[PDB]
Amino acid sequence: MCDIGLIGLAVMGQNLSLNISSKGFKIGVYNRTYERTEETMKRAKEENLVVYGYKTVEELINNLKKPRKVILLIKAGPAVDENISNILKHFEKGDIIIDGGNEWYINSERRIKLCKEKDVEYLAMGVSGGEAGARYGCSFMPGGSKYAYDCVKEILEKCSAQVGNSPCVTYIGPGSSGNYVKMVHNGIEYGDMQLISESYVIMKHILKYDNQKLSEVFNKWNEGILNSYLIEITANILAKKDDLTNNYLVDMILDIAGAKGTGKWTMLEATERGIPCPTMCAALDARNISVFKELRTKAESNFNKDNILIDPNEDLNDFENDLLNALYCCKIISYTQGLFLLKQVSEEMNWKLNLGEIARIWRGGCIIRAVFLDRIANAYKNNEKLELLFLDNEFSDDIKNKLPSLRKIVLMATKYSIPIPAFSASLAYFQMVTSQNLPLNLVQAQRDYFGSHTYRRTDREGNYHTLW
Amino acid sequence: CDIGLIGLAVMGQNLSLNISSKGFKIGVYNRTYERTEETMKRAKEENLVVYGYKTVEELINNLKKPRKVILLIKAGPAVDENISNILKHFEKGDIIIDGGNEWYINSERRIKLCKEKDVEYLAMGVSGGEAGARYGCSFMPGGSKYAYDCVKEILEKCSAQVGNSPCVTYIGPGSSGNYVKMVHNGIEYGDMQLISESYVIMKHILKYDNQKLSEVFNKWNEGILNSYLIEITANILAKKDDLTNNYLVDMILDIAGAKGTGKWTMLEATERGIPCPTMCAALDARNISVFKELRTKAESNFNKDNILIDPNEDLNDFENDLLNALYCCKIISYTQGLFLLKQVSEEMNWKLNLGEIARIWRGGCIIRAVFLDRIANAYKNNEKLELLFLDNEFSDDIKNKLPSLRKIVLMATKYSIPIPAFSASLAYFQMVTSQNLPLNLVQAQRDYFGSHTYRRTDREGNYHTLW
Repeated sequence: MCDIGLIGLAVMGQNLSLNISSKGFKIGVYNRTYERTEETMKRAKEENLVVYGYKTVEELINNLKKPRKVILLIKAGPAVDENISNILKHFEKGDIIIDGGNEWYINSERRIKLCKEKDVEYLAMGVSGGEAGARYGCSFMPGGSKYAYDCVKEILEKCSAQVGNSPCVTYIGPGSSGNYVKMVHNGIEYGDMQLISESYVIMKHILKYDNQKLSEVFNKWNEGILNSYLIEITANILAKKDDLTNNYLVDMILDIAGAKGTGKWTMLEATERGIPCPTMCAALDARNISVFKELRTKAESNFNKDNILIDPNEDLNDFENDLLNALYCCKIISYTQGLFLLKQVSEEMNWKLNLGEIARIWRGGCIIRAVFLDRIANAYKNNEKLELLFLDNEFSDDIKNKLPSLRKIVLMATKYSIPIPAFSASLAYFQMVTSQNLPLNLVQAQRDYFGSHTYRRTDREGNYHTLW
Repeated sequence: CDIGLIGLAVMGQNLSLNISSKGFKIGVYNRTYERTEETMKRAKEENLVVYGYKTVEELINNLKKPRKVILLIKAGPAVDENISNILKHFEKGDIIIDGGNEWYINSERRIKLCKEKDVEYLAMGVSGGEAGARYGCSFMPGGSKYAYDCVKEILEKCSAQVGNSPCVTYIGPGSSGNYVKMVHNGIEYGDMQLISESYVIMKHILKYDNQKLSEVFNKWNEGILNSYLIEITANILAKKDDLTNNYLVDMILDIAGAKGTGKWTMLEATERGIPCPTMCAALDARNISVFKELRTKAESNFNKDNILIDPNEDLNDFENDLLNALYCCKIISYTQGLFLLKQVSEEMNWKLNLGEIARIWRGGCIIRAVFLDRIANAYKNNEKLELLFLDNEFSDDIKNKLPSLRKIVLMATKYSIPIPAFSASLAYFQMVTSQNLPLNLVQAQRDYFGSHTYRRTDREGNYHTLW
């Protein structure tokens, strides 16, 4: 009998089947269409690995050992519920359903409760790493049934990314906390990608760096404090040559990058729960504005943007490293908004997430994997109740040392009419969070004028209204 | 009686006084009759006759056919199963108009539920507070044109009338009326944020005292920034406290949460993929202010040095650069607001006429301005206008006044003054007007780690690369 079952063989579950078999476990498999079930065992016997193939979902359910554990990697839709309903027919008490797809967390909380209304235990697990992380080591974020995580952890611990000793797996928490963490993960991924793209345009359009020089600076930044998966791949991307022309491949890609849904979700949670995430607002704005490509062409023909002529006595020494410090400053700020949202929702949902180990599971396999997340993990284990992360003593010293660089990057781009909303929002976010008095006294005074919303006073309690 | 009104609350109270002032007669009902009692007291004070009722059954039958009922009770489960209960006494051809500020999707359920009984439903957003009630509202009725047809004249003569042309229009089908009202206050949230950032730029860079600030705002209200918010801001900043020796605005605690209204339009922007950065900054400022005891702890750790401005900093004409900068951000703010309206109008197939929407906003609103009459002039000149600052009127204003926006952002950034709405407004403009954006690197990244296909400059088809 098999140890684990896996429904849904895309480019993501296939390689997870190979990983599970590569680590001493052997897996059962089912797909709606059987050509991909055909292709998977093809690659299994190629790599000298055994994977059992099945045509109906019933034969594989009966070919697992109790408690039966099944993983789903099918796309979000009614298909998730037609699989889960039909798995429930054959499943009995104590059996485990593990959803690995990126699903809206409210959907999971609904399905955890329907499935335990049959005492079928549900594990909503977010997976990150793509199809490289699948095959060799991803970042697992399982949440929901603590019982189900305990019976399957051993499969996850040896199939995840190993940072030294540490497997990139941890019990996230109860309910749909697994999808919420993974959702916040791609929110921080969207912001990291936007900040990198804005650093790319500062060097190319102010220091007027060619595409290879940009690849070197990213290969030099990747050697450092911002050593990350995304920074290293930009160095590779910027150096890549097209095979149809003699140009760099990135320069021939049309600048339309829409939102694929997941990352969009984090801004909805931010808005409705009242937790600001400005770095992510700029990231979604950049993606959404790019979609109107033929409106932006008409707009530029009316508002022609001139080539960037830099002042001859503008000083640009250390600007490459000021952008270094600025980018690192904006990443500290970007994670601060993400983890503050996680912390707050953790308290409202009563999940009591451990952000120290969430940072530690994210050190490998995922898209945002960086040495930076080891500083975060060490920060929260030093202070387990830290709300904002740059309030940590080391991080606060990093902000105070590198914030002038962020000011000068925003100043230089502002003067030369280069838009970097993520950089501007990140420094705007810091200046408002760290200010005791904000101009919302005038707003509260305005609302009382026309709407009688009442206001509160500095020196006394109670709500007051005045005829101005 | 000509019209009945079943939930007046504190707001329909004042609506009855106006409706009777112009030759019509109103029936009235409240859940609790202490307020229907109070309504007639003010009715006979102002010398008009208004009918009061205690049960819902007696009031429905006292109007001429087809009987039309208005509801102005707050959003909740009470309104929607009430709609099960109003359906009880109403028959076909009756007109039900919801005037409460309601989520447009919540309405869309009831228009189609009511058309399942051949009772046509009008989701109408009302603005003006209860001053708009007595003297003039901004009516935004949408849904069934037939249902708008029986109440049309009642709205035309009871709204805020700019001369003779009424601030009422058939907005469109479905819940289009509520969506206009929602997007309207979205621009209201952004206008307040842009003004509040102008207030702190003058206070902390030019060291303007509250009286100098009131004069500049009263001097902006005389010019291109003639608006209701600019005029009341001049009054607010000049008002003196009677409890202490300070200005009243300086003794108000800086915590201003969102009451729902502005929060909703940002949800639509995110879910439909229409960027509204000016509105994003407005909600960010409000949401950050609620963490007042976190902002105090953060400031103690990040001591802020006093704003010591360079003695050789040039600040002459800075007051006029901020005028043009603030005006630039208003054009940009409305551009995102009307673009969202334009986009949702075609996604919902409402075929809204934003020229008439802008003209509906000439009276009654918090956002009243002569500025939006020029907006109406833009759409009347080009009904297919995509973005509003691409119009020739605004484009020449933008091209003349955008340099002022650059130096305002530069000066605040230099002295660490946070102006998220100003920074977003100038970022939004530079990207909307850029043919090539750095999102080619993003598409290359997604194809790298996620194997998402991409499109090319010079050719069709979807491509994937082994990088």
